[PDB]
This record gives sequence, structure tokens and C-alpha cells, in this order.
Amino acid sequence: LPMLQVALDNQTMDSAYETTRLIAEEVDIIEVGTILCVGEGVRAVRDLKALYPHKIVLADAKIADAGKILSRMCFEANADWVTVICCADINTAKGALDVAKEFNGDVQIDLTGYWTWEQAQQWRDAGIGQVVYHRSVDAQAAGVAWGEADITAIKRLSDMGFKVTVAGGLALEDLPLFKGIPIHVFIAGRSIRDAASPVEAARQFKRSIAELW
Amino acid sequence: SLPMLQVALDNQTMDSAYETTRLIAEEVDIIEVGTILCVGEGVRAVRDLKALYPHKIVLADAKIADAGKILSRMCFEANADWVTVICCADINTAKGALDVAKEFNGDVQIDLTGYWTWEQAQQWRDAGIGQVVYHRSVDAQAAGVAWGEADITAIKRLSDMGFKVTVAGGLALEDLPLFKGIPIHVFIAGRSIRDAASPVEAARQFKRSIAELWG
Ligand SMILES: [Mg+2]
Ligand SMILES: [Mg+2]
Repeated sequence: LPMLQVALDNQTMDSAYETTRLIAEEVDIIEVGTILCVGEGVRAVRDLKALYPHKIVLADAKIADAGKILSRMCFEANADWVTVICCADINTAKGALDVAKEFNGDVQIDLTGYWTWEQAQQWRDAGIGQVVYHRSVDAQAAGVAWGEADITAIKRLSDMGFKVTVAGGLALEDLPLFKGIPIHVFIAGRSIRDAASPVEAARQFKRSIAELW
Repeated sequence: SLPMLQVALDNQTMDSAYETTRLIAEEVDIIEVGTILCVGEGVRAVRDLKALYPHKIVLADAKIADAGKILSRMCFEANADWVTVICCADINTAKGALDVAKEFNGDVQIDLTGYWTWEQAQQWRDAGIGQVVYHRSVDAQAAGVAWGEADITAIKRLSDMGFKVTVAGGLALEDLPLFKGIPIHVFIAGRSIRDAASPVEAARQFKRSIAELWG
């Protein structure tokens, strides 16, 4: 089944713990959001893995360069997975992946914004096995919806051999759009954190995934 | 004008960064809180460095990929002067960061590490972005990628489009003559200053060479 990842896009640890104390056991993957990486630094990764060592912890660093340095900082802090942003030089993805392998972790290419199918082939040739197909939250705020071109692009990525994570303002009602595609992970940030009942929000995601897959 | 000098603080902890700033704060124009220090320490690095050096321009090299308003506000509330947005970001990300920047009388640069297009550059100018960082990837540099003809051509084209151009990416003193005759706004040096036997003298050599090459 597709896994459920909660994005902790909080500015401080104590704000993040407001969410994790409700739903840590309701999800599969705990993401240290970019917001939290910037707010608190890599201590966020170390602290959350110590709290939830049985969960996969993703550091959503969106590394643009200095792949070896930034990945090593995240993996020394006990990250399982780290993200590299799609425009990074191929040697950045390669460097992050080499480090990831030392720690038995993995790298995902986050596909927010502008990238090309040629770059996607490069990531595959470099041994990248995961991508995050990601509607920009700012594009979302400007009225960009999920659409059929996204579905086509997700299937294409899956056919290239990537495990695909889907993200970007996902609500429960969006899940049927992706039906029939072997999605690796759905990310939910706001639709869990900001729900009247975060626990019900998470369980509904899992319920719906179970029905659909 | 002479190109200014920006020191990149790509340290993992504040104390490591202060080992550099206590030597060169007054030898450089812009203090960059490197991406590595943003990740190492969080946005406190911005707040703390601005408090030590309030008279200096402080740049947060956040390389914002999305959530432009949120991330830019965090940096500006920590008293940054400038923030970076990575070239691949959706145009609304750059716009959102700029909107926030104007509230704080700050500014946004687009960092041009990695893959981008000329069409994207026109969108940046149209949205009112006035600064770009022409950036050789440090990982590309480590795989042997040299400064080349195509870099001079693109920098010139960016300048002709109306951007002030910062040059960065493993910059060494001997690289500066490659850029002579182009109105570079800022040169960034990280390792070439931080890792020198004498950071003070390294910074001074950059300033001397700049004053010769652009004088
Ligand atoms: Mg995220
Ligand atoms: Mg930098």
C-alpha cells in the first residue's frame, strides 16, 4: 500500500510536537519539513528520530548543492531519507546518494518547479530510485490545481523505475486522482496538522488508501 | 563600481563561523550565512550574526525552493538583508519572497546553481528580481568543471537583461581575471577565505586584485 508521510512544516520543535504527540503512531514517515530544517536546523532531525526511532524520518532539506556535506549532516543526525532539489547538478545527487549508502539511507529528488525529462533520465542512470512529484505550495496559492498532466507525468516517472511520492496541499478528496498508480508515499502537511482532529485526518487517509489500493 | 566581496559562512555551527568572522568581518562587504550554517543552526544564525555585525549586509543563503513567503519571512524576521531563492522555484515562490522582502526593505537574489533556462530568467526580471548569483556548483567543481567561455557569455547576457550579477562557486584568487571587463556586482568566496592560512590576508588579496582589475 502507499505509505502516509506527515510533513512537519513548523518553525520550532515545540510547535512540531503539538502534531507529533497526536499522530506519530498514525503515520509511516515523519518528515522534518523544510520550514523546520530552516527554523531549528538539523537538531530537528536528531530530536525527532530519538523520539520516534521506529519511524522513517525524512529530512526535507531540498539540497541544491554541496550534496555530500548537507547529506552527511542529515545522516549524522539519524535521518533515513533526504531530499535533493530537481535543479541540482548531477554530481550533487550522486554525492548525496554516496553518503546515503554509507548510512543505509536514501535520497529522493524533489520535483518542485522546473525540471526536464532528460534530467530525470540522468537521476535514474545515477541510481536514484525515489522522486517526489510535488505541486509547489506557492503555485497552489496562485490557483494551480492538480490535473491530468500530473497524472501522466507520475505514471511516466513510475515507468522509468522511480518510486513516486506525491505531495502538495493534498486533501483526502485528492486521493482518487492517483488511483491505479503504484504510489510509494502520499505526503500530507496542512491537511493533517491543521485538521480539527489530526488523528481522524490521518486515519481517514489510511482508510482511503486501503480502499483504493 | 568595484565588485564587492562576500564571505560565505558555510560552517556547521556558529562557533566555527565566528572563528572566521572575528578575523574578516571588517575585511569584506557582505556576510553570507551559508546554506550549510542555515541547516546546521537554523535561522538563529541570521539573527546572531546580524546582532554582531549590524552595520554589515547579512545574506541568508537559504536557496528557497518553495514556500517563498514563509521561508523569506523567517529570514527577514531574523534580520536578514538579503535571501536567496533557487532557480528552479515556481515563479510564485520568487514573487512571494520579493513581496515579503519589500516589507522589510530587504531583497531577493535568484541563485543559478544547476539547471535553468533563459525563459525563466525573463520571468524573474518581469517579476522585479534585480540580482542573480551565477553559481558554479561546488560538486561540479569537485568533478572537475572549470570556469569557461559559456560562463562569460551567460554572465554578460544576464547583466544585459538588467540583473546585478554575483559570481560564486569555488572561487580562487586566480579566477578573477577571467571576469575582467564585466560589471560584476559581488564575488563570493567561502573556502578560499575560510581555509586560508591567514583569512585576513586572503580577503585582502581578493580586495587588492579586484581594485586592480576593475580600477
Ligand atoms: Mg516538505
Ligand atoms: Mg552559499
